[PDB]
Amino acid sequence: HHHHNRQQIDALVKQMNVDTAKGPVDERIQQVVVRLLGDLFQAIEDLDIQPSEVWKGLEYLTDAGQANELGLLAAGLGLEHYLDLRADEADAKAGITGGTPRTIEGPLYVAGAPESVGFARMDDGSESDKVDTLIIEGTVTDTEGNIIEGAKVEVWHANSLGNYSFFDKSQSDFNLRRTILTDVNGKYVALTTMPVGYGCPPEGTTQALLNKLGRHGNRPSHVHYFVSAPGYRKLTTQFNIEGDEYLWDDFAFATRDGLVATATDVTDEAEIARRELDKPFKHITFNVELVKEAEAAPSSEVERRRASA
Amino acid sequence: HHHHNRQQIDALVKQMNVDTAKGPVDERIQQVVVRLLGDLFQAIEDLDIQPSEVWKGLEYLTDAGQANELGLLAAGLGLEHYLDLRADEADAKAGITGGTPRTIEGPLYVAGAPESVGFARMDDGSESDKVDTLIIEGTVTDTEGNIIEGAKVEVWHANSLGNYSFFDKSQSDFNLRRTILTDVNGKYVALTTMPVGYGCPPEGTTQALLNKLGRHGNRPSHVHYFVSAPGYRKLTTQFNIEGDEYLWDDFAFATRDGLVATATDVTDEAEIARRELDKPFKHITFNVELVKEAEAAPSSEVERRRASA
Ligand SMILES: CCCCCCCC/C=C/CCCCCCCC(=O)O[C@H](COC(=O)CCCCCCCCCCCCCCC)COP(=O)([O-])O[C@@H]1[C@H](O)[C@H](O)[C@@H](O)[C@H](O)[C@H]1O
Ligand SMILES: CCCCCCCC/C=C/CCCCCCCC(=O)O[C@H](COC(=O)CCCCCCCCCCCCCCC)COP(=O)([O-])O[C@@H]1[C@H](O)[C@H](O)[C@@H](O)[C@H](O)[C@H]1O
Ligand SMILES: [Fe+3]
Ligand SMILES: [Fe+3]
Repeated sequence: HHHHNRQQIDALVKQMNVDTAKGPVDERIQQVVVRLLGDLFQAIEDLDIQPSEVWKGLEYLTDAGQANELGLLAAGLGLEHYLDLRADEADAKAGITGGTPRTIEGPLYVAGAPESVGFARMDDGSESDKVDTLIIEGTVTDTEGNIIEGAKVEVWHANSLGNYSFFDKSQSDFNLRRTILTDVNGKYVALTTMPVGYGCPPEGTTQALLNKLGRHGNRPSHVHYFVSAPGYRKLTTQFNIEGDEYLWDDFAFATRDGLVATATDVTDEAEIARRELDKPFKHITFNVELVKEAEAAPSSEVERRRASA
Repeated sequence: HHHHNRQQIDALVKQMNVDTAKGPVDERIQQVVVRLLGDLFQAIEDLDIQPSEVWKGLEYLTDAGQANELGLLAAGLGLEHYLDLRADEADAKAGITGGTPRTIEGPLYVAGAPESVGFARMDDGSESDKVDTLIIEGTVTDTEGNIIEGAKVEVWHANSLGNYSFFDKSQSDFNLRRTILTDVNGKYVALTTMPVGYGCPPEGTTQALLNKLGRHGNRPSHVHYFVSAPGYRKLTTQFNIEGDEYLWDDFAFATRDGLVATATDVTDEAEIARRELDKPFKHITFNVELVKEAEAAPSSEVERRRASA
């Protein structure tokens, strides 16, 4: 089945994509195209991939882009997690230690959420008779415990059905999405509802491929974070909730030590009144430690096309 | 920049995509995913590809699928031509010689065209005052010159502006697309207009990438063919027209010896009348030789998602 060797493949890729160039070329794009196309041709030779199989692959990728699921596919195949493994190794090689650990952004961030200082209520109350109330609170500090005032804490999470606003058009714009600036004591408080885990769209392209791989498409319950402050490295992270069936079996491999929180139960009448609530609730503490920016530090910001509203 | 070696990459890909499998797996899909993902991770290590670059790559692929241009990108990068180079080498290894040579289908075939016996007029006459008339004719035979009656000759080509019907909604359905069954003398005749070459959609995703590579996105004038008959190997081919600026500089690399025809000029009054025309015209002869199907022959049919109307 080997019709071309790697020398012959490299020569053909060069003839088609490099020899044909006239004038200014983007050298990085040229480098990446030449590498990936040569690698594709070699895998076609090694696995004897048939034309019908190549076309099915391209039709799948077309359908995935049309469904806006390529970000989801990157999470599910573990490419998104792999980028984090690389970033962690680059930071170790720089001697960066400390800081709350990073994990994946996922494909569902939306820019433009309501901003407030110290406190936000994240939900619109439309599920109040069908989901538990959750209070999240924490302090943002540097690596020696000094508070950081005015840190931007951005949080987003799913509703009682595992659905996110903006993507789920039945929810109000920005439901369960807020930006909270830490107060004079480095504190943020979010009044919200308990998120549930969820799967991929069952009839979508990501689940179709996972099915062929014998894999589920479920994530455990979590709340996403971006945390940033002047003079500090931006953080992309989450917390997970102890007790979830999928805690250590996330189809996107995002759970890590340091990021699992326990939801405590508050049933005490006095404490409930003090919080201005009328029913028992769940409470999570999630403190965040930020690493100070250094001249030597690799960038911790990621340019990525994100929804906005 | 090397944060993982290939052993470590292979172990991670296996942990994420193979160890997680429960129940029935499609073994071929699993094999291809594991190979391509390991190759991607290795190229990310070797070229130190940054997260922002990965996201830009995925956003490009998303936009390309949304524009329905991934078939066009496969032609332009030379992947489609590479599949033909492989098919030619498999046929040589089988001892298949003879036959009109194959070349690429391209992404613009549409199933359901008008069918007729021996003769078809391909155009609707809407360009008759702005393009030259072309008559194409030929005989379909086996490799020793014996005629084949009832062979299905499917032809499609661009208008005077380089545009194809179905894709260009200004044209009538199936304009310049016909199926002609060879007559009792193995003959087909098509009355049509001269095709012009064309470029990629200038504001589209394929041209955007070609621009970064310093490359043009133009094809020389051509007419596409599928030819099939009971007992014979299906053929995907075209002819090109001598004289085209881009004849040997097709951005999809489709031109080959054996497939370039010369358009002759017919100005003779008697011949024009005999054809029932009123002006000079162009004439192309394109005979087709088909190879008989053998038990040993590799399949020459390609399953691919194609438009229909
Ligand atoms: C880059 C590779 C270039 C391509 C060039 C190489 C590609 C080669 C792949 C060939 C695979 C073997 C084919 C076996 C025969 C197919 C039979 C079949 O059941 O058809 C289909 C099988 O074909 C595939 O889906 C394979 C896609 C894998 C490619 C992406 C993984 C690469 C990893 C990393 C690269 C970076 C990629 C980035 C990662 C983020 C069935 O379909 P589907 O359920 O998976 O999706 C289904 C489906 O196909 C339905 O038709 C659709 O309607 C539905 O919505 C969809 O969900
Ligand atoms: C498979 C790989 C998985 C991905 C994972 C690996 C991907 C890594 C690629 C990184 C490349 C280096 C990035 C450099 C910095 C980017 C700056 C920039 O100008 O941004 C963009 C550069 O990014 C790219 O386009 C690279 C895409 C190459 C991937 C496909 C080739 C792989 C070959 C074979 C694989 C099989 C693939 C199948 C082949 C058929 C500019 O955009 P654009 O003009 O090319 O398209 C533009 C554009 O981007 C506009 O934003 C859009 O609006 C417009 O419509 C579009 O035309
Ligand atoms: Fe999420
Ligand atoms: Fe064409």
